[PDB]
Amino acid sequence: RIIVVALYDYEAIHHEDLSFQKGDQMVVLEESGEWWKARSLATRKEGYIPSNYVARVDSLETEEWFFKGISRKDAERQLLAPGNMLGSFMIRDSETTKGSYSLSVRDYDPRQGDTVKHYKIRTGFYISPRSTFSTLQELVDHYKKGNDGLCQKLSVPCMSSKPQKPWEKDAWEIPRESLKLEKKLGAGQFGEVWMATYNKHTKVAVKTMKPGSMSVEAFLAEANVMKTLQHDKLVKLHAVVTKEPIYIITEFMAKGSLLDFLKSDEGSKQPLPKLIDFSAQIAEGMAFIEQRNYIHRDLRAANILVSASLVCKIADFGLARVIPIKWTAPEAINFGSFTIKSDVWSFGILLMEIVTYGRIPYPGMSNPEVIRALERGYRMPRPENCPEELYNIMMRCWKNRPEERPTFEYIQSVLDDFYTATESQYEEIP
Ligand SMILES: Nc1ncnc2c1c(-c1ccc(NC(=O)NCc3ccccc3)cc1)cn2C1CCCC1
Ligand SMILES: [Ca+2]
Ligand SMILES: [Cl-]
Repeated sequence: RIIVVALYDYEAIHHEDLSFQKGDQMVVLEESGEWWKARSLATRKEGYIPSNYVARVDSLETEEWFFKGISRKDAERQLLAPGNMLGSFMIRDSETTKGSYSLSVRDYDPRQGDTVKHYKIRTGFYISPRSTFSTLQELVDHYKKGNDGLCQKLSVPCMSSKPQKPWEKDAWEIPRESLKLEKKLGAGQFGEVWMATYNKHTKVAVKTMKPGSMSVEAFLAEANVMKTLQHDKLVKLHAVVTKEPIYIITEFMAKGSLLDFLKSDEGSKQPLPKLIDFSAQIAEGMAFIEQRNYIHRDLRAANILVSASLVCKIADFGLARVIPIKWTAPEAINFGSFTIKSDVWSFGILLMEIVTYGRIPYPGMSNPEVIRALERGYRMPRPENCPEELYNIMMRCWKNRPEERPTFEYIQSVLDDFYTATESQYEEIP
Protein backbone atom coordinates (compact mmCIF):
# COMPACT_ATOMS: atom_id res chain seq x y z
CA ARG A 1 0.00 0.00 0.00
CA ILE A 2 1.94 2.97 -1.38
CA ILE A 3 0.44 6.36 -0.53
CA VAL A 4 1.69 9.38 -2.46
CA VAL A 5 0.80 13.07 -2.13
CA ALA A 6 0.28 15.85 -4.67
CA LEU A 7 2.94 18.57 -4.74
CA TYR A 8 0.85 20.80 -7.03
CA ASP A 9 -2.71 21.22 -8.30
CA TYR A 10 -3.50 19.31 -11.48
CA GLU A 11 -6.52 19.79 -13.73
CA ALA A 12 -7.51 16.71 -15.74
CA ILE A 13 -7.58 17.14 -19.54
CA HIS A 14 -7.71 13.61 -20.98
CA HIS A 15 -10.33 10.83 -20.83
CA GLU A 16 -9.07 8.82 -17.84
CA ASP A 17 -6.86 11.19 -15.81
CA LEU A 18 -7.66 12.48 -12.32
CA SER A 19 -7.96 16.05 -11.10
CA PHE A 20 -6.36 16.67 -7.71
CA GLN A 21 -5.36 19.53 -5.40
CA LYS A 22 -2.04 20.16 -3.67
CA GLY A 23 -2.05 18.00 -0.54
CA ASP A 24 -4.36 15.26 -1.87
CA GLN A 25 -3.22 11.74 -1.07
CA MET A 26 -3.63 8.73 -3.34
CA VAL A 27 -3.01 4.99 -3.48
CA VAL A 28 -0.69 3.88 -6.29
CA LEU A 29 -2.13 1.05 -8.40
CA GLU A 30 0.35 0.86 -11.26
CA GLU A 31 3.76 2.38 -12.00
CA SER A 32 3.68 2.76 -15.77
CA GLY A 33 6.26 5.50 -16.36
CA GLU A 34 5.23 9.14 -16.74
CA TRP A 35 1.64 8.29 -15.89
CA TRP A 36 0.73 6.22 -12.84
CA LYS A 37 -2.65 4.67 -12.21
CA ALA A 38 -3.87 5.82 -8.81
CA ARG A 39 -6.89 6.15 -6.54
CA SER A 40 -7.57 9.54 -4.97
CA LEU A 41 -8.39 9.22 -1.26
CA ALA A 42 -10.10 12.59 -1.55
CA THR A 43 -12.53 11.60 -4.35
CA ARG A 44 -12.29 7.76 -4.40
CA LYS A 45 -11.82 8.01 -8.19
CA GLU A 46 -9.43 5.72 -10.05
CA GLY A 47 -7.40 6.97 -13.01
CA TYR A 48 -4.10 8.34 -14.26
CA ILE A 49 -1.82 10.92 -12.67
CA PRO A 50 1.49 12.47 -13.80
CA SER A 51 4.14 10.70 -11.68
CA ASN A 52 6.19 13.89 -11.40
CA TYR A 53 3.29 15.73 -9.74
CA VAL A 54 3.42 13.50 -6.67
CA ALA A 55 5.85 12.06 -4.12
CA ARG A 56 5.79 9.52 -1.28
CA VAL A 57 4.17 10.79 1.95
CA ASP A 58 6.29 12.63 4.55
CA SER A 59 9.41 12.08 2.41
CA LEU A 60 11.68 15.08 1.80
CA GLU A 61 10.26 16.01 -1.62
CA THR A 62 6.98 16.97 0.10
CA GLU A 63 8.81 19.81 1.88
CA GLU A 64 8.40 23.29 0.37
CA TRP A 65 12.11 23.99 0.92
CA PHE A 66 13.52 20.73 -0.47
CA PHE A 67 14.59 20.48 -4.11
CA LYS A 68 15.47 17.02 -5.42
CA GLY A 69 18.31 16.52 -7.90
CA ILE A 70 19.04 20.23 -8.40
CA SER A 71 22.68 21.03 -9.17
CA ARG A 72 24.62 23.89 -7.59
CA LYS A 73 24.34 25.90 -10.79
CA ASP A 74 20.62 25.20 -11.28
CA ALA A 75 20.05 26.19 -7.64
CA GLU A 76 21.61 29.57 -8.48
CA ARG A 77 19.40 29.94 -11.55
CA GLN A 78 16.23 29.13 -9.60
CA LEU A 79 17.09 31.38 -6.65
CA LEU A 80 18.03 34.27 -8.95
CA ALA A 81 14.83 33.84 -11.00
CA PRO A 82 11.99 36.43 -10.73
CA GLY A 83 9.87 36.30 -7.57
CA ASN A 84 12.59 35.58 -5.02
CA MET A 85 14.36 37.86 -2.53
CA LEU A 86 17.01 38.23 0.20
CA GLY A 87 17.23 35.05 2.25
CA SER A 88 15.29 32.95 -0.25
CA PHE A 89 16.62 29.42 0.18
CA MET A 90 16.45 25.73 -0.65
CA ILE A 91 17.82 22.48 0.72
CA ARG A 92 18.83 20.11 -2.07
CA ASP A 93 20.78 16.95 -2.84
CA SER A 94 24.53 17.57 -2.83
CA GLU A 95 25.95 17.40 -6.34
CA THR A 96 29.52 16.61 -5.19
CA THR A 97 28.84 14.84 -1.88
CA LYS A 98 26.55 12.01 -3.02
CA GLY A 99 23.94 10.95 -0.48
CA SER A 100 24.22 14.24 1.39
CA TYR A 101 22.51 17.62 1.21
CA SER A 102 23.41 21.27 0.64
CA LEU A 103 21.81 24.61 1.44
CA SER A 104 21.61 27.45 -1.05
CA VAL A 105 20.79 30.98 0.09
CA ARG A 106 20.08 34.17 -1.86
CA ASP A 107 22.24 37.10 -0.73
CA TYR A 108 23.32 40.60 -1.83
CA ASP A 109 26.96 41.61 -2.21
CA PRO A 110 27.73 45.34 -2.65
CA ARG A 111 30.36 44.83 -5.39
CA GLN A 112 28.42 42.36 -7.54
CA GLY A 113 24.80 42.55 -6.36
CA ASP A 114 22.48 39.59 -5.97
CA THR A 115 24.26 36.25 -5.48
CA VAL A 116 23.63 32.73 -4.23
CA LYS A 117 25.89 31.14 -1.66
CA HIS A 118 26.10 27.43 -0.89
CA TYR A 119 26.71 25.61 2.38
CA LYS A 120 27.47 21.93 2.78
CA ILE A 121 25.15 20.24 5.26
CA ARG A 122 26.96 17.71 7.45
CA THR A 123 25.04 14.54 8.28
CA GLY A 124 21.63 14.20 12.80
CA PHE A 125 22.59 17.31 10.83
CA TYR A 126 24.77 20.44 11.09
CA ILE A 127 26.52 23.17 9.12
CA SER A 128 28.61 24.22 12.13
CA PRO A 129 29.37 21.74 14.94
CA ARG A 130 28.04 24.25 17.50
CA SER A 131 24.53 23.95 16.07
CA THR A 132 23.34 20.36 15.68
CA PHE A 133 19.84 19.32 14.64
CA SER A 134 17.84 16.07 14.47
CA THR A 135 15.90 17.20 11.39
CA LEU A 136 16.37 19.50 8.39
CA GLN A 137 13.19 21.36 9.38
CA GLU A 138 14.81 22.06 12.76
CA LEU A 139 17.86 23.23 10.82
CA VAL A 140 15.65 25.42 8.59
CA ASP A 141 13.76 26.84 11.57
CA HIS A 142 16.94 27.89 13.39
CA TYR A 143 18.35 29.90 10.48
CA LYS A 144 14.97 31.54 9.97
CA LYS A 145 15.42 33.13 13.40
CA GLY A 146 18.81 34.73 12.80
CA ASN A 147 21.90 34.30 10.63
CA ASP A 148 24.01 32.03 12.85
CA GLY A 149 27.10 32.69 10.75
CA LEU A 150 25.30 32.47 7.41
CA CYS A 151 25.51 35.23 4.79
CA GLN A 152 21.80 35.88 5.31
CA LYS A 153 18.93 35.08 7.68
CA LEU A 154 16.63 32.53 5.99
CA SER A 155 13.34 33.97 4.74
CA VAL A 156 11.17 32.20 2.16
CA PRO A 157 11.74 28.91 0.24
CA CYS A 158 12.78 29.29 -3.42
CA MET A 159 9.93 29.89 -5.83
CA SER A 160 8.96 26.68 -7.58
CA SER A 161 6.69 26.35 -10.60
CA LYS A 162 4.48 23.49 -11.78
CA PRO A 163 6.46 21.02 -13.89
CA GLN A 164 5.24 20.39 -17.43
CA LYS A 165 2.30 18.04 -17.93
CA PRO A 166 3.78 14.90 -19.47
CA TRP A 167 2.43 13.93 -22.93
CA GLU A 168 -0.71 11.80 -23.26
CA LYS A 169 -0.06 8.11 -22.50
CA ASP A 170 0.51 5.88 -25.55
CA ALA A 171 0.28 8.78 -28.00
CA TRP A 172 3.59 8.70 -29.86
CA GLU A 173 1.78 8.08 -33.15
CA ILE A 174 -1.28 10.33 -33.51
CA PRO A 175 -3.81 11.01 -36.28
CA ARG A 176 -3.47 14.33 -38.14
CA GLU A 177 -7.06 15.06 -37.03
CA SER A 178 -5.97 15.67 -33.43
CA LEU A 179 -4.10 18.81 -34.50
CA LYS A 180 -5.05 22.34 -35.43
CA LEU A 181 -2.06 24.19 -36.90
CA GLU A 182 -3.04 27.74 -35.97
CA LYS A 183 -0.10 29.98 -36.88
CA LYS A 184 2.84 29.56 -39.24
CA LEU A 185 5.94 30.57 -37.31
CA GLY A 186 8.61 29.74 -39.86
CA ALA A 187 9.02 28.35 -43.36
CA GLY A 188 11.96 26.97 -45.31
CA GLN A 189 13.45 24.59 -47.87
CA PHE A 190 12.49 21.42 -46.03
CA GLY A 191 9.12 22.39 -44.57
CA GLU A 192 7.33 24.61 -42.06
CA VAL A 193 6.95 25.20 -38.33
CA TRP A 194 3.58 26.03 -36.79
CA MET A 195 2.09 26.96 -33.46
CA ALA A 196 -0.55 24.29 -32.89
CA THR A 197 -3.11 22.85 -30.48
CA TYR A 198 -3.40 19.10 -29.81
CA ASN A 199 -6.91 17.84 -28.96
CA LYS A 200 -8.04 21.31 -27.81
CA HIS A 201 -6.01 21.17 -24.57
CA THR A 202 -2.27 21.43 -25.27
CA LYS A 203 -0.20 24.12 -27.04
CA VAL A 204 2.56 22.59 -29.21
CA ALA A 205 4.87 23.29 -32.12
CA VAL A 206 4.60 21.27 -35.31
CA LYS A 207 7.41 20.91 -37.85
CA THR A 208 5.98 19.85 -41.22
CA MET A 209 8.28 17.75 -43.41
CA LYS A 210 8.23 18.07 -47.20
CA PRO A 211 8.41 14.69 -49.04
CA GLY A 212 11.93 13.62 -50.04
CA SER A 213 14.63 11.05 -50.74
CA MET A 214 14.15 10.13 -47.10
CA SER A 215 12.24 6.86 -46.94
CA VAL A 216 9.06 7.00 -44.85
CA GLU A 217 9.93 4.08 -42.55
CA ALA A 218 13.58 5.18 -42.57
CA PHE A 219 12.53 8.62 -41.32
CA LEU A 220 10.50 7.13 -38.46
CA ALA A 221 13.19 4.78 -37.15
CA GLU A 222 15.39 7.87 -36.94
CA ALA A 223 12.79 9.91 -35.06
CA ASN A 224 12.21 6.93 -32.75
CA VAL A 225 15.91 7.02 -31.88
CA MET A 226 15.85 10.75 -31.14
CA LYS A 227 12.90 10.26 -28.79
CA THR A 228 15.19 8.12 -26.60
CA LEU A 229 17.98 10.71 -26.51
CA GLN A 230 16.01 12.97 -24.17
CA HIS A 231 17.64 15.72 -22.10
CA ASP A 232 16.55 18.89 -20.28
CA LYS A 233 18.46 21.05 -22.78
CA LEU A 234 17.16 19.33 -25.94
CA VAL A 235 13.75 20.17 -27.41
CA LYS A 236 11.31 17.49 -26.26
CA LEU A 237 9.79 15.42 -29.09
CA HIS A 238 6.18 14.60 -28.18
CA ALA A 239 4.51 12.94 -31.15
CA VAL A 240 4.63 12.07 -34.82
CA VAL A 241 2.19 11.89 -37.75
CA THR A 242 3.45 8.90 -39.73
CA LYS A 243 1.54 9.75 -42.91
CA GLU A 244 3.10 11.95 -45.61
CA PRO A 245 3.66 14.73 -45.21
CA ILE A 246 5.27 13.86 -41.86
CA TYR A 247 4.40 16.10 -38.90
CA ILE A 248 6.78 16.24 -35.93
CA ILE A 249 5.13 17.53 -32.74
CA THR A 250 7.36 19.09 -30.06
CA GLU A 251 7.03 21.26 -26.97
CA PHE A 252 6.29 24.94 -27.62
CA MET A 253 9.13 27.33 -26.87
CA ALA A 254 7.34 30.59 -26.14
CA LYS A 255 10.18 32.93 -27.15
CA GLY A 256 11.19 31.42 -30.49
CA SER A 257 14.77 31.08 -31.72
CA LEU A 258 17.69 32.54 -29.80
CA LEU A 259 18.66 34.50 -32.93
CA ASP A 260 15.33 36.34 -33.14
CA PHE A 261 15.12 36.70 -29.35
CA LEU A 262 18.53 38.39 -29.06
CA LYS A 263 17.68 40.77 -31.92
CA SER A 264 14.56 41.78 -29.96
CA ASP A 265 13.78 44.50 -27.44
CA GLU A 266 13.81 42.11 -24.48
CA GLY A 267 16.92 40.41 -25.84
CA SER A 268 18.97 43.59 -26.17
CA LYS A 269 18.35 44.24 -22.45
CA GLN A 270 19.98 40.96 -21.40
CA PRO A 271 23.22 41.83 -19.63
CA LEU A 272 26.44 39.88 -20.20
CA PRO A 273 26.10 37.35 -17.34
CA LYS A 274 22.73 36.33 -18.82
CA LEU A 275 24.23 35.70 -22.26
CA ILE A 276 27.00 33.58 -20.73
CA ASP A 277 24.34 31.64 -18.83
CA PHE A 278 22.50 31.00 -22.12
CA SER A 279 25.85 29.78 -23.48
CA ALA A 280 26.38 27.49 -20.52
CA GLN A 281 22.91 25.97 -20.94
CA ILE A 282 23.59 25.24 -24.61
CA ALA A 283 27.03 23.84 -23.79
CA GLU A 284 25.31 21.51 -21.29
CA GLY A 285 23.04 20.28 -24.07
CA MET A 286 26.06 19.76 -26.32
CA ALA A 287 27.81 17.92 -23.47
CA PHE A 288 25.00 15.36 -23.41
CA ILE A 289 25.30 14.82 -27.18
CA GLU A 290 29.09 14.59 -26.81
CA GLN A 291 28.81 11.92 -24.08
CA ARG A 292 26.45 9.89 -26.27
CA ASN A 293 28.98 9.93 -29.13
CA TYR A 294 26.49 11.71 -31.35
CA ILE A 295 26.89 14.89 -33.41
CA HIS A 296 24.54 17.83 -34.08
CA ARG A 297 26.18 19.17 -37.29
CA ASP A 298 24.13 22.40 -37.52
CA LEU A 299 24.89 24.44 -34.38
CA ARG A 300 23.95 28.14 -34.49
CA ALA A 301 21.59 30.58 -32.76
CA ALA A 302 18.75 29.85 -35.21
CA ASN A 303 18.70 26.27 -33.93
CA ILE A 304 18.45 27.25 -30.27
CA LEU A 305 15.02 27.91 -28.80
CA VAL A 306 14.15 30.00 -25.75
CA SER A 307 11.33 29.20 -23.32
CA ALA A 308 9.10 31.70 -21.53
CA SER A 309 11.45 31.28 -18.54
CA LEU A 310 14.55 32.12 -20.62
CA VAL A 311 15.70 28.49 -20.66
CA CYS A 312 17.66 27.73 -23.83
CA LYS A 313 17.29 24.38 -25.57
CA ILE A 314 18.95 22.91 -28.65
CA ALA A 315 16.55 22.20 -31.54
CA ASP A 316 16.84 19.95 -34.60
CA PHE A 317 19.15 17.41 -33.01
CA GLY A 318 19.10 14.44 -35.39
CA LEU A 319 17.46 16.15 -38.39
CA ALA A 320 20.93 16.49 -39.92
CA ARG A 321 21.39 12.77 -40.65
CA VAL A 322 17.75 12.43 -41.75
CA ILE A 323 18.33 15.05 -44.46
CA PRO A 324 25.29 27.91 -43.95
CA ILE A 325 29.09 27.76 -44.05
CA LYS A 326 29.83 30.75 -41.76
CA TRP A 327 29.39 28.36 -38.82
CA THR A 328 31.25 25.39 -40.25
CA ALA A 329 34.64 23.95 -39.27
CA PRO A 330 37.27 23.90 -42.08
CA GLU A 331 37.64 20.09 -42.02
CA ALA A 332 33.88 19.89 -42.65
CA ILE A 333 33.64 22.34 -45.56
CA ASN A 334 36.84 21.32 -47.35
CA PHE A 335 36.21 17.66 -46.48
CA GLY A 336 33.23 15.57 -45.34
CA SER A 337 34.52 15.24 -41.79
CA PHE A 338 31.88 16.20 -39.24
CA THR A 339 32.71 15.33 -35.64
CA ILE A 340 31.86 16.72 -32.20
CA LYS A 341 34.96 18.90 -32.66
CA SER A 342 33.29 20.49 -35.69
CA ASP A 343 30.36 21.32 -33.41
CA VAL A 344 32.89 22.91 -31.01
CA TRP A 345 33.99 25.30 -33.77
CA SER A 346 30.33 26.00 -34.48
CA PHE A 347 29.76 26.65 -30.78
CA GLY A 348 32.53 29.24 -30.79
CA ILE A 349 30.80 31.04 -33.66
CA LEU A 350 27.51 30.70 -31.74
CA LEU A 351 29.24 32.19 -28.70
CA MET A 352 30.08 35.22 -30.87
CA GLU A 353 26.47 35.48 -32.13
CA ILE A 354 25.25 35.59 -28.56
CA VAL A 355 27.66 38.31 -27.42
CA THR A 356 26.89 40.34 -30.55
CA TYR A 357 23.12 40.08 -29.93
CA GLY A 358 22.42 38.14 -33.11
CA ARG A 359 24.83 39.94 -35.46
CA ILE A 360 25.77 37.83 -38.48
CA PRO A 361 29.25 36.16 -38.27
CA TYR A 362 31.96 38.01 -40.23
CA PRO A 363 29.87 41.14 -40.93
CA GLY A 364 30.60 42.64 -44.36
CA MET A 365 32.43 39.50 -45.44
CA SER A 366 30.94 36.67 -47.51
CA ASN A 367 31.31 32.89 -47.91
CA PRO A 368 34.25 32.81 -50.37
CA GLU A 369 35.94 35.78 -48.65
CA VAL A 370 35.62 33.77 -45.42
CA ILE A 371 36.89 30.34 -46.57
CA ARG A 372 40.02 31.94 -48.02
CA ALA A 373 40.42 34.08 -44.87
CA LEU A 374 40.24 30.92 -42.75
CA GLU A 375 43.19 29.44 -44.64
CA ARG A 376 45.07 32.63 -43.86
CA GLY A 377 44.32 32.15 -40.19
CA TYR A 378 41.95 35.07 -39.71
CA ARG A 379 39.54 34.98 -36.79
CA MET A 380 36.78 37.42 -35.86
CA PRO A 381 38.13 40.22 -33.65
CA ARG A 382 36.98 40.63 -30.04
CA PRO A 383 33.80 42.76 -29.81
CA GLU A 384 33.86 45.77 -27.45
CA ASN A 385 31.69 44.16 -24.76
CA CYS A 386 33.26 40.68 -24.81
CA PRO A 387 35.62 39.87 -21.91
CA GLU A 388 39.11 38.66 -22.87
CA GLU A 389 38.50 35.33 -21.16
CA LEU A 390 35.27 34.66 -23.01
CA TYR A 391 37.06 35.59 -26.22
CA ASN A 392 39.82 33.06 -25.68
CA ILE A 393 37.18 30.39 -25.09
CA MET A 394 36.03 31.22 -28.64
CA MET A 395 39.64 31.14 -29.89
CA ARG A 396 40.15 27.68 -28.39
CA CYS A 397 37.04 26.58 -30.28
CA TRP A 398 38.67 27.95 -33.43
CA LYS A 399 41.86 25.90 -33.44
CA ASN A 400 42.78 24.51 -36.87
CA ARG A 401 43.57 21.13 -35.31
CA PRO A 402 40.18 19.70 -34.29
CA GLU A 403 41.78 17.59 -31.54
CA GLU A 404 43.02 20.78 -29.84
CA ARG A 405 39.53 22.18 -29.39
CA PRO A 406 38.21 21.63 -25.84
CA THR A 407 35.27 19.37 -24.96
CA PHE A 408 31.76 20.64 -24.34
CA GLU A 409 32.13 19.04 -20.92
CA TYR A 410 34.98 21.46 -20.17
CA ILE A 411 33.36 24.43 -21.91
CA GLN A 412 30.16 23.96 -19.89
CA SER A 413 32.12 23.85 -16.65
CA VAL A 414 34.05 27.04 -17.51
CA LEU A 415 30.95 28.96 -18.59
CA ASP A 416 28.91 27.81 -15.54
CA ASP A 417 31.46 29.08 -13.02
CA PHE A 418 32.80 31.91 -15.18
CA TYR A 419 32.35 34.43 -12.34
CA THR A 420 33.22 32.14 -9.43
CA ALA A 421 36.67 31.15 -8.18
CA THR A 422 36.78 27.40 -7.61
CA GLU A 423 37.71 28.05 -3.99
CA SER A 424 34.55 30.15 -3.59
CA GLN A 425 32.02 27.56 -4.79
CA TYR A 426 30.99 26.66 -1.23
CA GLU A 427 31.19 28.88 1.83
CA GLU A 428 33.35 28.19 4.87
CA ILE A 429 32.17 28.72 8.43
CA PRO A 430 34.03 28.04 11.76
N1 LIG B 1 9.42 24.03 -30.93
C1 LIG B 1 9.25 25.34 -31.23
N2 LIG B 1 8.53 26.11 -30.38
C2 LIG B 1 8.33 27.42 -30.63
N3 LIG B 1 8.83 27.99 -31.74
C3 LIG B 1 9.56 27.27 -32.63
C4 LIG B 1 9.79 25.91 -32.38
C5 LIG B 1 10.56 25.45 -33.45
C6 LIG B 1 11.11 24.11 -33.80
C7 LIG B 1 12.41 24.07 -34.29
C8 LIG B 1 12.99 22.87 -34.69
C9 LIG B 1 12.27 21.69 -34.62
N4 LIG B 1 12.90 20.51 -35.06
C10 LIG B 1 12.60 19.27 -34.69
O1 LIG B 1 11.71 19.05 -33.89
N5 LIG B 1 13.26 18.23 -35.18
C11 LIG B 1 12.94 16.88 -34.74
C12 LIG B 1 13.44 15.74 -35.60
C13 LIG B 1 12.78 15.37 -36.76
C14 LIG B 1 13.25 14.30 -37.52
C15 LIG B 1 14.38 13.60 -37.11
C16 LIG B 1 15.03 13.97 -35.94
C17 LIG B 1 14.56 15.03 -35.18
C18 LIG B 1 10.95 21.73 -34.17
C19 LIG B 1 10.36 22.93 -33.77
C20 LIG B 1 10.78 26.53 -34.29
N6 LIG B 1 10.18 27.61 -33.78
C21 LIG B 1 10.21 28.95 -34.41
C22 LIG B 1 9.88 28.86 -35.90
C23 LIG B 1 11.00 29.56 -36.68
C24 LIG B 1 12.03 30.05 -35.67
C25 LIG B 1 11.64 29.47 -34.32
CA1 LIG C 1 35.10 27.08 -0.27
CL1 LIG D 1 -8.35 2.94 -0.43
